[PDB]
Amino acid sequence: GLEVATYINQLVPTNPTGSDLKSFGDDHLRLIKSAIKNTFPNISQAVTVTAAQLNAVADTTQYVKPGMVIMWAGSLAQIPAGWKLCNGVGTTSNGIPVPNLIGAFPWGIDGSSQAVGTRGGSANIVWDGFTEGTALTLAQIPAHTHTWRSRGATTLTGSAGDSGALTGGSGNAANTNLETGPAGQGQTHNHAVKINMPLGNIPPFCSVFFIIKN
Amino acid sequence: GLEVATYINQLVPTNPTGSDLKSFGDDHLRLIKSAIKNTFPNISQAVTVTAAQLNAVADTTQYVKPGMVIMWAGSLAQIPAGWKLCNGVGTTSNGIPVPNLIGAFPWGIDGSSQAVGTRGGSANIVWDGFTEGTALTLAQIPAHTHTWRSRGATTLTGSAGDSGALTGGSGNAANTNLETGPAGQGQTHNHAVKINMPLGNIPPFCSVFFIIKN
Amino acid sequence: GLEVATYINQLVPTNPTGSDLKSFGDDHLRLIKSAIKNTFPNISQAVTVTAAQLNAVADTTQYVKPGMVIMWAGSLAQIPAGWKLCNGVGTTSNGIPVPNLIGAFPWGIDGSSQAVGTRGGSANIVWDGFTEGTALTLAQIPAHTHTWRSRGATTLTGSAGDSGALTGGSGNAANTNLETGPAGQGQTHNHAVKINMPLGNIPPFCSVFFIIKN
Repeated sequence: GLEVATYINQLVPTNPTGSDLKSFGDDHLRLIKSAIKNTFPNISQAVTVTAAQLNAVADTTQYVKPGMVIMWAGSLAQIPAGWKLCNGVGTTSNGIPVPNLIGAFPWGIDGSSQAVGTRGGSANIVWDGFTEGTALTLAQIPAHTHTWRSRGATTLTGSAGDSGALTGGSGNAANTNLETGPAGQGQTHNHAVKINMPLGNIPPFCSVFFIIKN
Repeated sequence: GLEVATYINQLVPTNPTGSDLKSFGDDHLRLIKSAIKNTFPNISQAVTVTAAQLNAVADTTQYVKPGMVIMWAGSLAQIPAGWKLCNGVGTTSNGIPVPNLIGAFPWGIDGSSQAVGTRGGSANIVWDGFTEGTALTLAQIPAHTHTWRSRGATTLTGSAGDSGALTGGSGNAANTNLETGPAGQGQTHNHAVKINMPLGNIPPFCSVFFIIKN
Repeated sequence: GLEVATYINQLVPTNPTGSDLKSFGDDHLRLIKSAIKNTFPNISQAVTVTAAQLNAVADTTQYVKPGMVIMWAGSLAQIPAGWKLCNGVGTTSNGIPVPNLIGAFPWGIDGSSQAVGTRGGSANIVWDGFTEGTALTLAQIPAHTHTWRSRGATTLTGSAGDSGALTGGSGNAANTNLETGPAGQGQTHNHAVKINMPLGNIPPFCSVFFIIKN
């Protein structure tokens, strides 16, 4: 007979039976047209895709799920919709907090060594140098000599009966041109280093934005 | 005449010619309905997209290809389907080996300097401290002297006819209160360093997961 | 009446009124078929997706825009179409300049500290070693002594009345076996370091390509 259908899913593929009257046939035609106009109200051009391509839409693994992060080479004004700069401020659509990547690096973690989004390391933390002593040899000292000057007006008691003793009374120190044998030459005394070096050395980098999909 | 079609592609646009019998017209109607019901069996609501949007599905360059890798800001449990953690184990669908990114950084390469996925650099390789000696000056030595002591009971052979010589035999060393000239005062001696420092320094980073699309 | 329609959007859902002639009805049928054949020229199999999935195509937040950059684990030959190596050469389709990531690291910037694509830091900048001096103690000297050698034929003017002075003129240097008191033994003198160390120590990394979506 005749049925009420708004969308194509409600069409009855056997309704206009052979015994039905022709006076309703016109209505049937109208009905069919109506159905199409209620299912594709905006289609006006040719749809050239095939059935396989249309069925491929159902796959969702292709589509980018919320929560991924990317680095952005464009300006901040042209940031794509649904992506927020990874400033560490705010949460995503599902509530995951935005990580902070400003002036940092992506350090691959297993989720157990560090908490996700943890910021660590620095280019300049603390600095201190420290050597250690050198076992000096006799030649470590320079080619130095000790001048021999007898204190005051020294009168050495060397005669027949008294042993030779440089008995020097206080007074004008008689600087004789007497010298003692030089010792040492000023050789090389070497040390090791136990420097404190948390000063980080930044390798070559590039400056790019960081945006996480909302 | 009349045709039999399973899908809309087999509909004949000129079949019900003006010379055909009217008793077949009903059949035609049924046929049309059947065709639609076999081509869109799951469509029940309005489809508001336009032809251009539907034709855009054929474009695949925007679709993300297998083997792409990304940083994931969520937990390991909430990893999106089609992605595997960057543990360096296994291969992709097309056979690309999985690189290991745990505890590493993304080092941009041109494919000629290093092989893709190669792990280089380390936070601790080796260390050695090594200064060198200083060309010491005469004042490098501290304020030190050498006391004048005579070995044994040293007696000078100083008389009228014998040259004064402190000819001292073995005996009790009588140390007289004589002191030689001081040499030096202990000035500053500087060294340079030839340190061996491959011990890597960790710059600022952030802790995130890494997953590659299967 | 009868209308001229090429696509489904031009169909009049109320055209075949009840007062129209039967002789035109056949034409109506043809028209409908033609419309469908002109709207889906390539559909030849069942389309099992639902209305909601087709409607979801209109969303573009699901679509990765031109401009962002990704890192790639595959070979250079198998780079996906529409992606060009981030060699710093050229611009995108919308005009975003290509950053250079060869031998670089991703440095997150807020758009004010640095411009996009800025490169800094190096693996080998400069190196200088520099210790400092230490105030040497009196014990810093090694176990060294100075011999008491008398210049020339040294004779003391020691008589009964004349002060004993080792008045030694030039001549044969008479070396008496007299040794002055040794001082020091060469103990530990310690310093610090003020090394100039910008040579980059690259932390552990991995080698991955960098490609920008054109």
